[PDB]
Amino acid sequence: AKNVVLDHDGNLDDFVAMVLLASNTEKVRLIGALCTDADCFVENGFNVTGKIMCLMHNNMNLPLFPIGKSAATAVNPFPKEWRCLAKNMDDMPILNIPENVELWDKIKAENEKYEGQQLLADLVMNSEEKVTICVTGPLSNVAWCIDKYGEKFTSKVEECVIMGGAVDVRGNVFLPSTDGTAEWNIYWDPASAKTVFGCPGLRRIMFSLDSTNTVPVRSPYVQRFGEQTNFLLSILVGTMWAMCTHCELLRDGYYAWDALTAAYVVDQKVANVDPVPIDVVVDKQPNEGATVRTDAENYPLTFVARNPEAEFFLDMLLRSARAC
Amino acid sequence: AKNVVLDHDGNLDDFVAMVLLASNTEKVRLIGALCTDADCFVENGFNVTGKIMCLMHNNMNLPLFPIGKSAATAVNPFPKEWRCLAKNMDDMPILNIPENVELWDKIKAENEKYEGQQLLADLVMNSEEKVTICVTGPLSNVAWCIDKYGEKFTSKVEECVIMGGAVDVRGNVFLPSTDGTAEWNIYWDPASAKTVFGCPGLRRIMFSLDSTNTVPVRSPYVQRFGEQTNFLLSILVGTMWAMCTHCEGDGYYAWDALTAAYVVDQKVANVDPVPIDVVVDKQPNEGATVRTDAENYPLTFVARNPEAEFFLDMLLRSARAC
Ligand SMILES: OC[C@@H]1[C@@H](O)[C@@H](O)CN1Cc1cccc2cccnc12
Ligand SMILES: OC[C@@H]1[C@@H](O)[C@@H](O)CN1Cc1cccc2cccnc12
Ligand SMILES: [Ca+2]
Ligand SMILES: [Ca+2]
Repeated sequence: AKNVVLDHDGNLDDFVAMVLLASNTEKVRLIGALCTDADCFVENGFNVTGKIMCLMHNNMNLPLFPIGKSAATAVNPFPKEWRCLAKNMDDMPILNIPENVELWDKIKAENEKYEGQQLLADLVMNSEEKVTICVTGPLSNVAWCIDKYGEKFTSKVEECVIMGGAVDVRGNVFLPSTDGTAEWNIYWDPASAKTVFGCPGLRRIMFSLDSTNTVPVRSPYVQRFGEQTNFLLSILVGTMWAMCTHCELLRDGYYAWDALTAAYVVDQKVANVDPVPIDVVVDKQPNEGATVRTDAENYPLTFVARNPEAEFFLDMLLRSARAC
Repeated sequence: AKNVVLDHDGNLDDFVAMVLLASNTEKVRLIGALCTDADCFVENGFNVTGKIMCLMHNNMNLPLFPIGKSAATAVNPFPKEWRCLAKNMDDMPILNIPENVELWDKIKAENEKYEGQQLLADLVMNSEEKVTICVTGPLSNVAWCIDKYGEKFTSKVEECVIMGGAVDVRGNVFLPSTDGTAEWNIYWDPASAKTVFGCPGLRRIMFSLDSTNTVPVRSPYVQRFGEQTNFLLSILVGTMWAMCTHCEGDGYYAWDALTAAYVVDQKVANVDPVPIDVVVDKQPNEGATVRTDAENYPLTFVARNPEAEFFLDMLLRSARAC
């Protein structure tokens, strides 16, 4: 098993990613998580992270790990409607079994003292073997680590597997002021994204909308978790996905963005990758936050996922959700 | 037990209402349900109704009953975001257990065949004993039955217990063209509501915002269903309420659940007689329930001072039925 840190922002697929990574102990040793106040309210995202970890700890061989709240602040905040989803999860019966919440109450004081960005730096740099960072929220925390420590940090990173951006497809940031070319995670903090994508000593795997568009969250698949209600993780993952399926009345859509990214960490058969030099628009233009190809000399490459193995991924998630 | 039909529009509390009615078999015999394309997409609301009924049949021996979709159309439709909540429920693991889905698939065609409004008329008029209609969506279906059958329908109704309106508090319909005094269920179809509230020979109990304001859905209580995860209905009820705790006129309350609780046990609230008219003209208070001065106007019993602790305990206990 390789050391993994999950750097997330507490939306529903962030938690599905957490389950995928935590549950696959043969492949992934989850040595820590951090939550960013982006696509969630950080207090809720933090609490749900702990509640999931404690459910799993009490029911399978998952060692406890540190969880930190990131101090990162938004350049462009998410819609408030979307940020509420961690609050809903915090209140779910499946996450509020007394034995699990008793454990969380007991270990919370240790965890709420961590500063998330410093926690990320420390876990990566003090690991004996290299650490893979699965980034499923904005790139603020990795950039912070880069700015503070440079090569002392990046030399200890196995690779960054990042959910973010949109290269040869439309983005998903549709606002009166935007032209729709940007993806949300990058748009939340373009400058941090620019630091990460332009970093010369960092290996990056990028799950942009180019690949994630191929795995929308759809009812017939989600209903399969109903076949598995004896498993706590299937009640958990199925419940989260059920809140993400396409309501027939609506005409933006939900995909397995972060879950696919985590699935790749578990097994790289999930997608092939193409080397692309990725720069980021940081200026306050309609295309702020866009990830664009650059032909600048000596620009570092990023390995952009393509043609993901959707069935393989969907089967992986369903099986992982039977870990307990 | 007394005969009850649930006339609902498929939002989360509509389904909590259904669980309360269905689980309290000592008090309530649920003889049918209707779903209206108001605060849901009716196909989703229909499926969730069936899926809940089938789970409860397999786990607590709840007798199966007809479920019909109403052809009623909106005067003023609900916001689309709010209507999507039944879609989420339709895909919930708890509602998609093979034995329960297999039963639903087996009986779905029979239920698809009903026209919901006619079904409500028939269930009521063909029953040996009188029937209590618990209305948790708009009043379109009760009005349709009144319009078509009149006294032949109303004489078979024990009482209507209705979630709707706002009497001495503001409403919850906040739009550029409104003054905020109307409540959504009435606003969706004011003319139908007027028909119901003005109908003679029909006993009406009214859960307006005056009473329902006392029961906002809040995290501490919701989390208590976590204590009862051995019970399918506690996973079900807890999950639905957990989807409501963030809400922020957008605030979520146990509106329909309190209404159904009263059907189970009238100690949930005392009532006061009020003659209720409904504004139907296209004015800022369109859909408002107001006191009318009309001579010999029929009374409606408006709920007052609900017993919140009693309700909360009832729901936690009902969610242990299976
Ligand atoms: O842009 C995709 C990122 C992913 O990391 C995932 O957590 C959701 N997130 C932002 C996002 C984009 C588009 C639609 C959304 C709807 C609800 C919540 N987040 C959304
Ligand atoms: O006006 C209250 C009625 C109840 O029957 C309940 O099912 C919801 N419904 C409409 C409604 C009103 C106010 C806020 C809401 C938020 C989400 C969904 N419905 C709402
Ligand atoms: Ca995310
Ligand atoms: Ca309703």
